[PDB]
Amino acid sequence: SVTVKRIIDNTVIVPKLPANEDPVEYPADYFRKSKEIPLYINTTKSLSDLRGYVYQGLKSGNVSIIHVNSYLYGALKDIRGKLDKDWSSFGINIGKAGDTIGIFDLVSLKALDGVLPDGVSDASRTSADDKWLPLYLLGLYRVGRTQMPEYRKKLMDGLTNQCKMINEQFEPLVPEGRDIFDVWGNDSNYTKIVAAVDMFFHMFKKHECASFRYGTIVSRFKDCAALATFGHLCKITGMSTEDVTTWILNREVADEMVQMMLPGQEIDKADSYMPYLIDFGLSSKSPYWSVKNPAFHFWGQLTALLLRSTRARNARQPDDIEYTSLTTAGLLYAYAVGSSADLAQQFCVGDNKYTPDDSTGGLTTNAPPQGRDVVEWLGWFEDQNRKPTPDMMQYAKRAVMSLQGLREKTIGKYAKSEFDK
Amino acid sequence: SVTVKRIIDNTVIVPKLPANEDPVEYPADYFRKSKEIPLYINTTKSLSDLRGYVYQGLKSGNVSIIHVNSYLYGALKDIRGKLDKDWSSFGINIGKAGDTIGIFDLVSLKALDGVLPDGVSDASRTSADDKWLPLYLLGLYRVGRTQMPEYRKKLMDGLTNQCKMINEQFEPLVPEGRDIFDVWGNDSNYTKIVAAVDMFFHMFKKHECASFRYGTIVSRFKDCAALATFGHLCKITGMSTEDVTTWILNREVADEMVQMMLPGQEIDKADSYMPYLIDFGLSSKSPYWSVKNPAFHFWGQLTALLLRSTRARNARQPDDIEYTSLTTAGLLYAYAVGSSADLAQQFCVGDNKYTPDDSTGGLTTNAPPQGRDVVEWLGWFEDQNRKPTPDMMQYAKRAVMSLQGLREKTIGKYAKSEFDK
Amino acid sequence: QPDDIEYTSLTTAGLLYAYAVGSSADLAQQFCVGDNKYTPDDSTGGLTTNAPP
Repeated sequence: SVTVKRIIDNTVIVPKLPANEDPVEYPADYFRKSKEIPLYINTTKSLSDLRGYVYQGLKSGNVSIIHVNSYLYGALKDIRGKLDKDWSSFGINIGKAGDTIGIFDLVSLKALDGVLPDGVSDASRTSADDKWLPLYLLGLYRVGRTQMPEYRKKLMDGLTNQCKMINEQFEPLVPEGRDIFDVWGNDSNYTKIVAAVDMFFHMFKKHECASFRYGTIVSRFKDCAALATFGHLCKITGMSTEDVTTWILNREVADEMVQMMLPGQEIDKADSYMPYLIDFGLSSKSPYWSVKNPAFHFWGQLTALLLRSTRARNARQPDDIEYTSLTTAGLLYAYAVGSSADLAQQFCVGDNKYTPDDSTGGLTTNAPPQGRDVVEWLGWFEDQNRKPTPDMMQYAKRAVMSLQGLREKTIGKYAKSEFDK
Repeated sequence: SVTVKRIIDNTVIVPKLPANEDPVEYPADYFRKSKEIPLYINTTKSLSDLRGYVYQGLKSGNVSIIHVNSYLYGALKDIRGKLDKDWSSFGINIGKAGDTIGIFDLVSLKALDGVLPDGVSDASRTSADDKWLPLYLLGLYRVGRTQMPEYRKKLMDGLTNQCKMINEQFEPLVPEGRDIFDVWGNDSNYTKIVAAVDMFFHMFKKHECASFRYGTIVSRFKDCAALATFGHLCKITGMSTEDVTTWILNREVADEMVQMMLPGQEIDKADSYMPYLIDFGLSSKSPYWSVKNPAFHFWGQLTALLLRSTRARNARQPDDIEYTSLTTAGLLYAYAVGSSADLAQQFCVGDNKYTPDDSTGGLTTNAPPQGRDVVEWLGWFEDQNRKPTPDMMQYAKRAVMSLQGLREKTIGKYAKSEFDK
Repeated sequence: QPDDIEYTSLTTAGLLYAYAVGSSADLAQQFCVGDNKYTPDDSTGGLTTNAPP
């Protein structure tokens, strides 16, 4: 399986690929080399002075991100919370049981020389800072990282959360307004504050200032789509993680699952730095990136869609994967779940249904297994000469037909194109 | 089969064809003649004067390409990184382990011309220099290499990178101001700087100025589609590079496969000169060019399309090849992969699916083989009188019948015209 | 399309030839890994009679 030759000549030929190896970065590796998350923010100035730069800056659509970050650090500086138990993530002792700390558990550093942005300021601005303005700024990050006209849907979210505080005020321009949010995400330090806010209030959910977390929720598990897909697949099939894993039927998907489930990364932990590995700067290429798990993304979503999911309808269709093989496996899994409903009873009145009697091949040797055991189904499928039965094709036909208005380059579109013949 | 006579006259006719000698040039051959790459930056005017020439030149009608190249040299002159290991390529030592090296560690010379085109300048420009302007100038290579109204996306996202420091700025004219950089890709010095940038930052992926690649990326593997086509065919089928090679069933494809696999061309190397063999001017006719491998291009893409690829849809259809024979070969390969899904158990909990030692191939007289073994399928195919079966023709039909919006002279349009009449 | 030629006779010839290469792909193995397919076992068509070469 190494030496190839052309038959007519009998000469060795070595098959070669351009080969691009770009590896993932686990969160634990960051803290192997550094014990702090640096936040570069130009201090100086004053809360009242920075409030004027921002308030006026937003109204004109030219405010500096440096000013925004400086204001955000000032207004959120005094917010504190008391810990019931010790708080530790990747060896960092954030706090003990008893004592208090603020939102900035990470170590802050001070930015460069004189500020290039010179002016645009409101002199007489009231101390209504902490209340509503930081909510607004952090809320623009969420409105920022959408591209479809769902803007107005999520931009009203912000306004509604600000209305719970004071008078109704919309600040940016209509067409040009969108442009001054897109860069904000691309700022490393704005991005960190967002993640720090989200993490802090995830610990303190019952805190009064928990409303800040509305624009910043979209930071938790950013680029960790692979972990959500695994979760959704458990819920839609109703099988535990263990069982779902035994139903992986392709090598590429198995590789991706072991990459996903590397131990010591605090994935199932309640309050970890992990969910913000991209925003905190712990990773540049996430192991839970959906593009870094192409086969599992396709297999997971395609199976879930055939089991009547709505999330999978619009999921991206990856390139450079085994379309044909991954579908067959995905279809077989979906057919096994959808056929085998197995509905035991849960409540009774002295009158029970004894069930573990009579379970064999109902339609002679043609009948499918009664349950969801992958070994049973592999046996049955290999009896079917390893090609989908006219019943299985009809099952998927029904799962995709009567699906309406599908996007280009999509799981849904693929699925309907493939099965709705 | 050498001599040809006409039966009526017994005379000899000698069939002749016009010579067709346009031989491919390999990256290894260049460094056997010369041990350097000549880059001609004209004068050393001054960074300040040059910055003024291009800022205005861009903003108005046109700027001189000389002025761009001169400025681009000056703007990228001081950028450097430090390497962990030795960086060598085709017998050239760029730097031993631990050196600090610049972008132009690739031999600079001076152009013999008198700088006459010098007109139109903005003396006011200062700090807004290396930060973004070289990126803008580099970007226009990527934007200019498209003729389809897709450059709207490419210019739009080109601006996003500039916004990641100031001050939104769109500089050239919208309609006529597109052709001014459509010529840049034909200046052998400009394309060399582009390749120099991309090769430098492909090594130093962690540099601050790594964003300068959002433009120069289309230089890497330019006219090396034949290598990508092969890799894409591996990833879509799920077969190894060796196994794909064994599924070549045409002679013309083999010659092309032999062509692109020559022992010492640094194909599978991390950071080489090879990918930039056109833009560095190492070759005037690449061996990995789509056009120079017409049969493999056709066969390879067609097989992918039938295996549900979306990239293959719009791939160009070459002239002057065995269409009928290549298509049967491609149909057979695609069919064998689709009918025989990989499907094996990956994880277990004590309960294993045993399967080995199964002899009978489905049916007594004529039945499709269980694996992906070429010889097993060739023997099976001769038993069908070498004429594609109804199920095979149906397999090809289903995969092409749902394709919408197919462009002229593409392989996708061809496929649907043959398998979905 | 030229005129003053024999359309009918040239057509048959053109189709016979195109049919001969279309229905006969002549696929053959090119590369191997210690496992070779030999084509020439027994040369006879599909149907006992009138099965094309």
